[PDB]
Amino acid sequence: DTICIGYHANNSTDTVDTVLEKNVTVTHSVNLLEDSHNGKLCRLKGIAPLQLGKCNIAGWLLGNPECDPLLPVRSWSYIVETPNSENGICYPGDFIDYEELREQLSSVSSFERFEIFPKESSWPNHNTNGVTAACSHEGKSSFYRNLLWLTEKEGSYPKLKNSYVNKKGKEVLVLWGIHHPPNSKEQQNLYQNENAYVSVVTSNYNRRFTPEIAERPKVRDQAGRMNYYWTLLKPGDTIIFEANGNLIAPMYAFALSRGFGSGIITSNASMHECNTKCQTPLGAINSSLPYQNIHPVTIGECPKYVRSAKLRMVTGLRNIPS
Amino acid sequence: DTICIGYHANNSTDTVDTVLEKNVTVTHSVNLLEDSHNGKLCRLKGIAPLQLGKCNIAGWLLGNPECDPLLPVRSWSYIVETPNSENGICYPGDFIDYEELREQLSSVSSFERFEIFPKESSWPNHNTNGVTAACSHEGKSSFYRNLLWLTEKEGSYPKLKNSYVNKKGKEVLVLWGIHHPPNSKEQQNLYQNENAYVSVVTSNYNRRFTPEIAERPKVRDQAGRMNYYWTLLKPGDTIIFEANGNLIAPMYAFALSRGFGSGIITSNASMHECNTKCQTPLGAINSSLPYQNIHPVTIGECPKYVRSAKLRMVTGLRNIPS
Amino acid sequence: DTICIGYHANNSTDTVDTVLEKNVTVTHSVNLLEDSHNGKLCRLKGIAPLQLGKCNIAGWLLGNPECDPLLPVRSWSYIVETPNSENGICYPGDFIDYEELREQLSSVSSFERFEIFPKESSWPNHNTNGVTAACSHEGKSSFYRNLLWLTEKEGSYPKLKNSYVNKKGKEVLVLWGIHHPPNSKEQQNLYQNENAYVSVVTSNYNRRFTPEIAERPKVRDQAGRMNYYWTLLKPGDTIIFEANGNLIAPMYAFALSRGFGSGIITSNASMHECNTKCQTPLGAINSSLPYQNIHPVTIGECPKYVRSAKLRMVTGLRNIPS
Amino acid sequence: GLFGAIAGFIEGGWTGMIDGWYGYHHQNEQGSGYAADQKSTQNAINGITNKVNTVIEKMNIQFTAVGKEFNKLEKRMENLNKKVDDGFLDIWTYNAELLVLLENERTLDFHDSNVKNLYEKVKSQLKNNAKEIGNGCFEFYHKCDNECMESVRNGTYDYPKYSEESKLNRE
Amino acid sequence: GLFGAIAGFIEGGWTGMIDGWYGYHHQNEQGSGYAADQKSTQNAINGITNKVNTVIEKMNIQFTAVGKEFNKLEKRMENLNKKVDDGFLDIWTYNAELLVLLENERTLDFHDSNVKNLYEKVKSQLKNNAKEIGNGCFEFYHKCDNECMESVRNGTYDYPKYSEESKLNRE
Amino acid sequence: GLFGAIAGFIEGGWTGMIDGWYGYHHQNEQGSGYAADQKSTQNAINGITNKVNTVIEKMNIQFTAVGKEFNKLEKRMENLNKKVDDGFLDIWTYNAELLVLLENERTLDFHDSNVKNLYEKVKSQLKNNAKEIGNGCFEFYHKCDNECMESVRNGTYDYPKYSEESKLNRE
Ligand SMILES: *[C@@H]1O[C@H](CO)[C@@H](O[C@@H]2O[C@H](CO)[C@@H](O[C@@H]3O[C@H](CO)[C@@H](O)[C@H](O)[C@@H]3O)[C@H](O)[C@H]2NC(C)=O)[C@H](O)[C@H]1NC(C)=O
Ligand SMILES: *[C@@H]1O[C@H](CO)[C@@H](O[C@@H]2O[C@H](CO)[C@@H](O[C@@H]3O[C@H](CO)[C@@H](O)[C@H](O)[C@@H]3O)[C@H](O)[C@H]2NC(C)=O)[C@H](O)[C@H]1NC(C)=O
Ligand SMILES: *[C@@H]1O[C@H](CO)[C@@H](O[C@@H]2O[C@H](CO)[C@@H](O[C@@H]3O[C@H](CO)[C@@H](O)[C@H](O)[C@@H]3O)[C@H](O)[C@H]2NC(C)=O)[C@H](O)[C@H]1NC(C)=O
Ligand SMILES: CN(C)[C@@H]1CCN([S@@](=O)(F)=Nc2ccc(C(=O)N3CCO[C@@H](c4ccccc4)C3)c(Cl)c2)C1
Ligand SMILES: CN(C)[C@@H]1CCN([S@@](=O)(F)=Nc2ccc(C(=O)N3CCO[C@@H](c4ccccc4)C3)c(Cl)c2)C1
Ligand SMILES: CN(C)[C@@H]1CCN([S@@](=O)(F)=Nc2ccc(C(=O)N3CCO[C@@H](c4ccccc4)C3)c(Cl)c2)C1
Ligand SMILES: *[C@@H]1O[C@H](CO)[C@@H](O[C@@H]2O[C@H](CO)[C@@H](O)[C@H](O)[C@H]2NC(C)=O)[C@H](O)[C@H]1NC(C)=O
Ligand SMILES: *[C@@H]1O[C@H](CO)[C@@H](O[C@@H]2O[C@H](CO)[C@@H](O)[C@H](O)[C@H]2NC(C)=O)[C@H](O)[C@H]1NC(C)=O
Ligand SMILES: *[C@@H]1O[C@H](CO)[C@@H](O[C@@H]2O[C@H](CO)[C@@H](O)[C@H](O)[C@H]2NC(C)=O)[C@H](O)[C@H]1NC(C)=O
Repeated sequence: DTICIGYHANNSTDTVDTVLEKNVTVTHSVNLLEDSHNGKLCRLKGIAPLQLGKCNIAGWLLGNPECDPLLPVRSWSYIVETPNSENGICYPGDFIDYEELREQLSSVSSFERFEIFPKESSWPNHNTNGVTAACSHEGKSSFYRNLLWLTEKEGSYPKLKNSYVNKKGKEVLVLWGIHHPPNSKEQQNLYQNENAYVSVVTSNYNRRFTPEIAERPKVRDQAGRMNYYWTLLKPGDTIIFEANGNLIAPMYAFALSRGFGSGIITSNASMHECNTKCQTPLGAINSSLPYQNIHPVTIGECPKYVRSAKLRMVTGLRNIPS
Repeated sequence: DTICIGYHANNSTDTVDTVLEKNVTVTHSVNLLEDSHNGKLCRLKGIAPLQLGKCNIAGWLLGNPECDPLLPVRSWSYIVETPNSENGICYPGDFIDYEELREQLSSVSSFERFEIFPKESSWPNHNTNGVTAACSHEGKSSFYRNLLWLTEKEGSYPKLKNSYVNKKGKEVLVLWGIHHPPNSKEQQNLYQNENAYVSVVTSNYNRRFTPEIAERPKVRDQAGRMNYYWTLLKPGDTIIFEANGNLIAPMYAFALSRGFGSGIITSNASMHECNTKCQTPLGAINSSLPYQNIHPVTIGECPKYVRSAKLRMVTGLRNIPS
Repeated sequence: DTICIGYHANNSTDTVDTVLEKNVTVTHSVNLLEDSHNGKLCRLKGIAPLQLGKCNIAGWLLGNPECDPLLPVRSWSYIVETPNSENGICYPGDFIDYEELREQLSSVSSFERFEIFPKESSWPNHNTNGVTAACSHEGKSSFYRNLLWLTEKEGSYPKLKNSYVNKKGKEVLVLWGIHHPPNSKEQQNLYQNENAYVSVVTSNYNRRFTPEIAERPKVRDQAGRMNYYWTLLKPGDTIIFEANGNLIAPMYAFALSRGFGSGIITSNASMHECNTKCQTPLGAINSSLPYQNIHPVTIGECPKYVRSAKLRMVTGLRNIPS
Repeated sequence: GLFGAIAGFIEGGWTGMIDGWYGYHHQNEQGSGYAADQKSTQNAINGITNKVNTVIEKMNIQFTAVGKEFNKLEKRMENLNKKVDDGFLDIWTYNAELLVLLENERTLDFHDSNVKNLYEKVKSQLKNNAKEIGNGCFEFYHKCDNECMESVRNGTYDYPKYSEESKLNRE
Repeated sequence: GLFGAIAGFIEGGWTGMIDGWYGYHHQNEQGSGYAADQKSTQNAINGITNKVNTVIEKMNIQFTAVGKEFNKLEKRMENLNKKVDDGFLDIWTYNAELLVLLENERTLDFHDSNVKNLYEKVKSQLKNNAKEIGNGCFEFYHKCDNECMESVRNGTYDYPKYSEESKLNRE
Repeated sequence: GLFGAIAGFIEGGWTGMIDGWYGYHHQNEQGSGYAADQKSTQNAINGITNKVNTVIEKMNIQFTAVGKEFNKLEKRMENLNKKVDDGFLDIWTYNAELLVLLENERTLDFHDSNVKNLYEKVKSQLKNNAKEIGNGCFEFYHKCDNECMESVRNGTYDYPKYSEESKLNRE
């Protein structure tokens, strides 16, 4: 009569690595590395993202005519920019503090696009139908949907002066532009003033702009330049616009709501009827694993990104079924 | 006759955690996590801190009239700002590179407040008693203690020009301001010049300022603005002030000494007759433990901050007294 | 008859440390910490570095006359600045975005110094032999090799206007300067215009400069100032210079090639006929060890820098030869 | 292994034992069969489950983390942001890979210890009533039925009951 | 435990042994008492003290570390500074918690090893002059006085002295 | 050590054994000599070599890493860059020093385990044909020539061959 002490074996072919030995076949093991995604853009915590389509952030905020207009009010969980965002700024120039504006948008969860200076009621003594071929729409010359190109009316450009009081209870993002003609002949033709200036003031913003006239290399067939500026108008505060020329005036502004967990990503993936807790530019992750090797850019509650190809922890024994 | 091998047991109820098992009762253990503080502001390495009281950094440096004046010379180990620092800039405007100035102050261990441009000897052809209701003191209109509001004298504002040579052997921090009236009528009334300018130059600083006149929303009942500027005058160097208007001239400057281990903290704790090697905004730490979970902000030689609630290392055995 | 089980011992005196015990003598051990260097500057991956000699980055780019001129085309693997770089900017002023320029140079592997505006063909109506004692060469007054001090010719300074089209297929770095005389008398003498201006434009660069006249403390015996500016001209783009005074015009520009693994270091070590895969400011490292304690600044493929004095892993047994 | 049982003096495992990590195989006149030791297997399961949970618990949830944008004149900030992102990724990849490798080695030694301790428990109970025949097996010097076998699998083997018969057969 | 002594074949500890971590309890005609093994206890104390000192030593002194301020147009820098501060805190909390957990497990196994090694030292000295009666106790086959007991507690037990008497009682 | 063999019941090492980490010393009428156990030594060499390679492998190649420059108005960025560089250096120095210390302890215990397991392999083969005389040595109760010694060094010792002669000498 005999009794023997022994241990379990099975047909498992899982392998793990140790400090002393690689490629150890074990009876049971647990994978800790998430490598699977669904390849789709999904709602995050039940909230759909904001897709800008052919527009980048600059094109959407300025109102590039070649992008499908969005609904007046949108709410989102993250922002998607398509990799080949050909529609952005259409009239050449510099977007001052543009990267800072993107960082502000990354913590925004909603916008309301509203008319801050009505087109047919705010500029009675000025011309408001200025368009350019650099911002074409359907082959025709056009302009930004959210801005107004003011020019002289009846051979006169009176000193304009308009203000807005923020009664929305939320931050209002105001965008405007300054045009710099390539020669003094055009400056007199458009604005009738050579010593022109623009003044924009709030309780915490105070800047003055002056045209700088010079001939420049053509960009999108424009020797002129248009510099774009922005500021966040606090609840209850007033913004005052003062100019005798060169002002690309605001028409529409955005009332912004602040949220958490949002951001801006670049992806060519398509939106789908799905929900996830973790979104990457390549796809969504449905996993409770501590690590993932899919993408370093994540939205939501996600596994930690690592460079590893395999993270398998042994739970069972060394497998010796011989 | 028998002999037995055994191990120690006692009445200890200390518990530790392991990889394989939680809540293991052990005979002896060592706590590594510091969680106790005295709740007071203390001297650090025998040096008392600098408490700004109701003033923030900007209010103290400009000389806000509503803060108790400090002694001409102070030395400190860290700087304390009270959370509700209602006294800062009193005349509305922008403090240029203010955050950079705070970072400079964080490595400063001493100041000497001295008269750089004497009030009754430096501006013989200018008016020097300008005060504002925005910087009130005891209900009366006043002005910054360290600055001088220059205005026209006898209907004239001559081009002023003054210089200072740094013979202190230490960096001298010079602060000044530029006033921007809300309309051209006030600009002529105060400074008699509409094409006014201010010039401030040293061997490594070179800036020119020009008033930008526009009506603005009232801040502290002021439509005007006052922009504040600073520079660090190196030992032996000269600073030259040149203006024909709008200059808020320096009166007092600070000779600064550089130290190590200092910083700026926010705390509502009170100063006490105590000494410590480690100070936090919540209180002082007297500990030789490697970790603490009291506050991430520390002054001196401190345990490393972690988020953990418990860090107990077992030294003795598993406790089985049954 | 007997048989015994035992283990190896030898005369080794290597010692290692453990968690429970320090200074354990072991039979075999492996050092993981690299502490040896050759004390020389070497070629990295077969490419010699760029040594600036007595010049710093600013002196080399501007063309300080006191530095030995380099060959028209150079390629390198890293850039060496000597600690006492006495030759830099020789005419006092500010180098705008100088630190950004250094960061750009850190990813550059080659330059071609070429004539962008020929000296005797680009400025027919202007004077081009301006020199200063602040940029002396061989005791005689001189000027930067890459720039031209334009002044009035025959009591006239006509509005100059010149452009360059980048046909090199690589980024072209263009440097220029703006002179600020200390008084209006000199401004009229040099440039005949008091309301002078300089305009520099490309497809993505657009800046206008205006002299700011004031007397200033003497730096290198100069009350005047010279501000230096730069921009990277993209392949195919045009740069246009427009001025009626105060322009320190470009003469030579650099066509730049982009590389990887390069950087700027400070060292007093000498170049030698050697090759290495890892270069430090103190010397080259020839090692396959994972760690080094020689210097935190490394070029190439290097061991990771740590503060440790000893990192020895035991491979053999505890050595008990008694 | 560190304790010499798994792939040691017990050369191989048992595919026939499906209900536990460690156990016994017996052979007497009533037959033979495998029997997992439920106490040691369940204790090991609890410890291993806790080890995996600890590894997952120590890794915090990664909340939203996206990139930033920088203009042509902010190369230094862009390189510093890249240096921060690269450095953190280096450490976490290093931390994760090492932790799995180190815990994998400890897990195998933990199972090795349990087999050895189980073997020593039986050896101390049987004493000289059985003989070690290698490969982790014992040959009894007396008849041991299913009831006797169960007294070995649990902690209640009666040594004095069989000492006389074992002594005669041990001779 | 890994070595099977603490909470193993020695089920519980001794509150009556106050002067050391490991030791002996003896019983003969002269009486009984506890006696801590000073050599193993002191060696363990030295090793454990060194382990705690190493943990403290490896953590550098945290010098002054305060926050920074940023204006409304420096959000990216403020978020990068926050990302750096958060990331370092994540790693150090992770490093500290794991180190204590891992060293705690090793400490318990270290004590378990010392008990087992002490037990094996006595077993090898006594050989067949005593019998294992479980729970880490030995019953002598001969009279063992206080002098004989002390020769077991230190390394000088005289096996040939009692072999003849033990053989008769072992029978 | 954790397993009690090195600097334990085997007090010291052998300078005379040059060809391996562990082995045997024999003494019979034909003479004496050292003989390294090639199987355990080579297996340990493979494991240790893999441990060192893993330590080197886990550390990535440090590519180019130089400092940055900042003007007088970028103190905050300069301090943040310094904070990042200091923090990473703190962690890697901490990671490197701890890893060597922890792996050093495991390496010594690994060698200690191999000596103990080798000793137990011989003890199980010899059974009662030899006697433990301390210091990791066995005295045979029978004549054991070089062929008999080699059957012990490898796994093929013939216990039944010498049981009768050993019993007479054991008496
Ligand atoms: C890691 O371990 C696995 C499993 O132990 C290794 O895979 C195995 O490799 C061996 C030979 O390298 C294969 O054995 C061969 O099988 C064929 C067909 O049965 C036979 O003709 C040969 O004579 C030999 O016996 C074995 O099938 C294979 N097992 C698998 C793939 O499941 C693997 O090579 C090890 N190394 C690495 C780097 O993965
Ligand atoms: C961690 O371990 C401690 C100590 O082992 C646990 O605390 C203990 O919990 C048990 C029951 O959960 C208590 O036993 C009970 O005592 C009462 C009164 O003596 C008796 O009426 C019950 O029948 C039972 O025996 C024990 O007193 C208590 N010891 C303490 C608090 O020191 C603890 O629950 C474990 N778990 C955690 C998460 O802490
Ligand atoms: C670490 O371990 C080493 C080696 O074990 C220690 O060095 C040794 O130190 C001892 C005394 O501290 C020296 O022994 C002395 O030797 C002299 C001359 O032979 C003799 O006159 C004395 O009576 C005593 O025996 C021994 O030579 C020396 N071995 C060396 C240096 O190789 C060392 O002290 C330990 N501690 C540290 C912190 O390194
Ligand atoms: C988010 N994931 C990663 C989760 C988070 C929580 N778990 S979990 O920690 F429970 N994982 C496992 C996964 C597998 C095992 C395991 O080895 N066996 C399960 C129990 O029966 C064992 C057995 C023994 C003998 C014969 C047959 C079967 C096999 C263990 Cl012990 C724990 C993982
Ligand atoms: C800055 N702090 C954290 C310091 C830094 C340095 N220490 S230290 O490393 F010495 N800590 C300890 C704290 C406690 C112990 C310990 O278990 N016993 C002390 C010695 O007698 C032991 C004993 C055994 C049997 C019966 C009664 C008593 C109990 C040890 Cl071994 C080390 C901590
Ligand atoms: C880039 N470096 C750091 C490289 C990267 C790869 N190696 S490596 O891992 F192979 N290092 C070593 C270095 C030394 C050893 C070792 O202990 N012995 C070598 C084999 O014979 C052993 C012996 C035993 C008994 C008597 C005499 C001799 C001694 C080992 Cl096992 C590995 C290091
Ligand atoms: C351990 O196993 C033994 C089997 O030999 C159990 O002892 C028997 O238990 C049954 C219960 O149905 C009784 O009828 C027998 O009389 C017992 N045998 C003897 C010799 O008394 C024992 O109960 C088990 N112990 C446990 C499970 O804790
Ligand atoms: C180990 O303990 C034994 C106790 O049996 C010690 O041996 C005795 O030591 C005393 C010293 O006072 C002598 O008088 C006795 O004659 C010794 N006994 C015998 C049988 O010779 C022994 O010295 C101890 N060894 C140590 C402490 O190293
Ligand atoms: C283990 O060692 C023994 C030595 O006793 C080897 O057995 C002998 O091998 C030789 C081969 O030349 C034969 O001539 C002898 O007849 C063998 N001895 C007996 C008693 O049969 C054995 O081969 C070795 N096993 C190995 C190396 O695997």
